[PDB]
Parts: sequence; structure tokens; C-alpha cells
Amino acid sequence: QLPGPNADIWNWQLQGLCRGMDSSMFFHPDGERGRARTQREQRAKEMCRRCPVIEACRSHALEVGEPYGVWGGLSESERDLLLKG
Amino acid sequence: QLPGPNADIWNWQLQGLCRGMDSSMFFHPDGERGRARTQREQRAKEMCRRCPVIEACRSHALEVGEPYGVWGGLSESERDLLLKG
Amino acid sequence: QLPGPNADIWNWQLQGLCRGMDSSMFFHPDGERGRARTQREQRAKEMCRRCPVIEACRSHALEVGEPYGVWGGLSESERDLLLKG
Amino acid sequence: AHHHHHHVAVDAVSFTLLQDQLQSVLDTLSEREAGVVRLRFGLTDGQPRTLDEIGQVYGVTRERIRQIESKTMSKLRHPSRSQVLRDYLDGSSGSGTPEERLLRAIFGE
Amino acid sequence: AHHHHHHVAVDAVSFTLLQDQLQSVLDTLSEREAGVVRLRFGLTDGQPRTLDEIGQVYGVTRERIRQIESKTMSKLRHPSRSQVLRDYLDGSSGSGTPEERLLRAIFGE
Amino acid sequence: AHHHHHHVAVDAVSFTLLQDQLQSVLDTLSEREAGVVRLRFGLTDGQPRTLDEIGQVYGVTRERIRQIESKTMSKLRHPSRSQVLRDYLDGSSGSGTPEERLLRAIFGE
Ligand code: SF4
Ligand code: SF4
Ligand code: SF4
Ligand code: NI
Ligand code: NI
Ligand code: NI
Ligand code: NI
Ligand code: NI
Ligand code: NI
Ligand code: NI
Repeated sequence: QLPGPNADIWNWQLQGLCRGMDSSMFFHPDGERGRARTQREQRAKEMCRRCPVIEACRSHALEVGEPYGVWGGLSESERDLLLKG
Repeated sequence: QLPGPNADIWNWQLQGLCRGMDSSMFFHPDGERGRARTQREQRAKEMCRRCPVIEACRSHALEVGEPYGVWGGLSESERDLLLKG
Repeated sequence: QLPGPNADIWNWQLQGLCRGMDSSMFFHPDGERGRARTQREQRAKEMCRRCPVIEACRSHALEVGEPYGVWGGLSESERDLLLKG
Repeated sequence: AHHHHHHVAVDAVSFTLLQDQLQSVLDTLSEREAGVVRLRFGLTDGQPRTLDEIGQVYGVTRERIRQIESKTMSKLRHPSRSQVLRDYLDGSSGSGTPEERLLRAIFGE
Repeated sequence: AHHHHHHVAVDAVSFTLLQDQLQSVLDTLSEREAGVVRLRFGLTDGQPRTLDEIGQVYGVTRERIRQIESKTMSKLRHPSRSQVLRDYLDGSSGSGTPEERLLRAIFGE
Repeated sequence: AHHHHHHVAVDAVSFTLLQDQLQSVLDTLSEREAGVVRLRFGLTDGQPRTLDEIGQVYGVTRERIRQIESKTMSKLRHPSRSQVLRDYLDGSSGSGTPEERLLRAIFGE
């Protein structure tokens, strides 16, 4: 296994639907603003809503902590609102 | 030990009589034909017939599989005839 | 641990008082003769006589064997006299 | 020509980490993200940089460099591309190297 | 200058394999046998070759290259010269290296 | 540029020994002591020298070289500077290397 809190990510990531894709579907380029941003997020989410390990992905991002990217069908700001309010 | 079917060759090879010799006494140069070939084989065999681990050498070559070289006092063709007929 | 007779030196060396110092307080330059020699030794010994692991240092040098340097508040010649007479 | 590697232990787990496989990990990042990683940990020259020194390089605040680092770590662990990380961390296996192929030929199967 | 080595695991046994000791193994082969090994497994440039590509190099059939490979593996395992292979596969021991001699001096005996 | 290292086993304990950390160990010795070590164990060129050959280099007797070697080993183990030796012998940990810092960033804490 890996050391630290991410010790067990390999248990589920090998089944993720996004496994082949470029990270660009799940992360915003640094400058991105307006329309492009939201259109990227909803594309990523359409994949998560078909993914068999969405629950494990969502749980990793919220409970172990991933500040950036779409994980588990949730955007960065969705997770920040859930965790910090 | 080693992985695979050759796992245990070190158990006996350290006692082989040929341990110091160049591989040329036991393997034919690629082009070799006629007299030279047979004269090489019988020289190799004279050594095997004095060797303390001849039985283990012969068993390795026939049962684990060595297609080339003189092993256990047997030539390549002798072993091919025994195994395939 | 380490292999060999020095297996356990780390058990005590981390508490030695000389831990920060240059080895020059405890070893004579190759050429050193007369006054300088003895003045080096007594300086080293003033430190050992304040050191919490002097007993372990002395025991290592005498029983495991360190031919050179001041160890345990003892000079090279002091240890040679104790061990060989 | 491919041999440069490092041995590291973190919390009593050991890793063999190949420079070529690290380069494959960094290739998945943006140019600025990969540069921040190289400066922050001293991959360029053995010497770590402070967040302010890196911000000087890229003309941004220390806080933006902190955010770039955080985003990079999320990127490296995301399931989309995390096989490149897995491959890097499993460098001790030698999988797909000339020597591993040779040994499998010698040993059979 | 002697340091190039590879770490590999085959069926959960680990090996440290030194380029200099691999060269000693290859030196026991004919020039064509050693060249077939280098091309087949990608020792020359990281890239394995097909049996047909190697046969193109040596002007022989794919089947002759298969036989050359088979003969090579028998040669490497034969008891006459198999100590060179043993030495290669035991590279993790560092036996006969400057650093192993130094450590034995520091540790005693 | 920092990668050169050797794997050695002595009495069934394994070591990873970095050339840069060996240089730090040798830096604590006198120039002649460090040179005797390099010649005696073959660090310069893979080839050990006899005590008489080394004495030829330094214009001293074989017995003086024996004493220089003995004094060196005492120096390396003395508690004053023995942390440099500890650091060298613990090279498998990768402590204070760019890759260990990177892995701790990826893994957290
Ligand atoms: S839930 Fe989304 S981000 Fe997570 S593995 Fe599945 S597809 Fe990838
Ligand atoms: S039987 Fe022949 S080939 Fe086998 S080890 Fe003995 S001498 Fe060598
Ligand atoms: S007894 Fe002297 S030499 Fe030994 S550790 Fe203490 S101060 Fe250092
Ligand atoms: Ni290389
Ligand atoms: Ni190589
Ligand atoms: Ni080298
Ligand atoms: Ni070296
Ligand atoms: Ni290594
Ligand atoms: Ni290097
Ligand atoms: Ni490096």
C-alpha cells in the first residue's frame, strides 16, 4: 500500500471511467472564466454519473481531501461549500 | 532461489566437472559440420562420464529442457530423440 | 543495527558531548610532537569528564578496540598501557 | 541513459524512483506546474526554493504558488491519469525494462 | 563509471543487475548471439526488435534467429560458464566492489 | 549528477551507498588519509592497491600506511563526527533528497 492518508486509492481508481482521459476534462486551465468553466464541469460530471466507483471517488475527495478537480461528480466549489459552508 | 523452472540449478552446478572450461567444448560453433562435430561431442562426453553430478545434469536437460549443448553426457540429438522420437 | 563488533555504537554515540566538534580535538595531526600533543589530550579529556556517555565510550574503546584517538577520557597511550602493559 | 534512479523510504515503505518515469509524471502537468514542482523540491539542482522565490520566477504571489502546488498534487492523484504515478512509484519492479525481459527469457515464461 | 544498474522483480524475487556484470555475461557468447540478445530485449536502445527485424540485421531467417536465441539461453545456463550468470544475478551483494571492501574495513573482519 | 550509488550486503544487512555521501565522509579525513582509503579499496579506479604500492605513492613505509588506515577507521567511528558515517550508511532512506520531499508532498504530511 501507499504511506499516509492516500494509502488505499488504488483499491478503486483502477475502475474509474475517466482512466483513459486527459486531465483537462476534470481540471480547469488556470485562466478559465465564464461559460468555458461551467461547460467543462458538466462534461466531467456526465462521465461521473456513469462511473461505477463514483461513491468511492466522492468519498475520497470529501473525506481525505482533494481541493482541485472534479471528483465523484462534484465540482471544486460544490465540495468547498459542503466542507466549509 | 531463482524464479521459474530453473529455480534449483545452483544445487548441483557448483559441483560440475566442466565448471572451468570454455563453453566451446559443450556447444558447436554455428557452422560446424562432419568430423569436427562428432569429435567435439565425444570430448565433452569423456568429461561427463567422470562428473559427479552427471545424473542431475542429465535430468535437468531432459526434464526441465535444454535444447542445445552437451548435458549429462548426452548430445543435442540424443536428447531430441529421447524426448520426441 | 550494524554488522560486526561495532554493531551497537549508535546506542550511545548520539549522546556524546563531542558530537559537534571537529575530529582535531580528539586526534593528533600526524606530525605532532611535544607540548602540542599533551595540550590537545587534556583539552579532549576536559570534555569527556563532563560527558554523559563516558563509560560507554571508554568501554567501546577498550573492549571493542580503538587504537587511535581520545575515547572515554583516555589517551591512545593510556589505553595501550592498560591493554598490553 | 535510462539508469538514473533514487532509493527512498517513507514511513517504512521503500521506493525505487526512475528519472525517466518522473519525467513522464511531470509531462502530464502544465509547464508552470511542472516548473513549480521542480523548484519547490530541488529536482533542478538539489536545492529547494521558498514559495516567494518561486513566485519571483513566475511573476505571481506566494499564495498563487501555494495554490499551484495544491492543484498539482490533486492532478497527480486524480484517477484519470494516476496510472502514470503508479508506474513511477513501482519502479522497483523494473516492469517493461530490457533487463526484466532478459531475465524472463532466461528463467522461462 | 561502474554504477549503471537496474532493479527488477520477477515472480516476487528482486534483483540488482549491473551493466558491467551484464557485459561479462555477454562476453561469453558469440558476437552474433550477443547482438541478437541486445536487439531482442532492447539493451541497445530500450526498444525490443521482432525476430524478423533481427534476421534482417544478420541476413538470416526469423527461424534461425529463434534458434540462436534458444541456443543462447542454453549457453547461459550451462554449468561450464554459469558462474558468470550467478555473479550477475547476485549484483545486490556488491561482492568485490570498492564499497563492500570499505564497509568490511569499517565494520571489522 | 547525484545518482551514483552502490548496493552492498555485509553479513546479511543491505546498504545503499551514495557517492556524494561518501565524499562527505572522506572530507572529514586528512588528504593523505582519504587518499590511502581511495587507493586501498579501489575507489579511484576499481582496483585495490597493496600497502607497499600506497607507501610508494606517499613516500612512507608499508607499516606507516597500515597505521594511517587504522587511524582512519578510528576517526570514522569516533562520536565527534560519526553522524557523517551514519548518514552515508543510511543512504537507502533517501532522507533530504528531492524525491523524498516530493513523495512526502504527494502522500501528505
Ligand atoms: S467518479 Fe468521475 S472522477 Fe471519479 S473515477 Fe469515476 S469518472 Fe473518474
Ligand atoms: S554432466 Fe557434463 S555438462 Fe553436466 S556438469 Fe557434469 S561435466 Fe558438466
Ligand atoms: S567520552 Fe569523550 S570521546 Fe566519548 S562521547 Fe563523550 S566526549 Fe566524546
Ligand atoms: Ni541511464
Ligand atoms: Ni541499462
Ligand atoms: Ni558507473
Ligand atoms: Ni562508485
Ligand atoms: Ni539502485
Ligand atoms: Ni547523479
Ligand atoms: Ni535525480
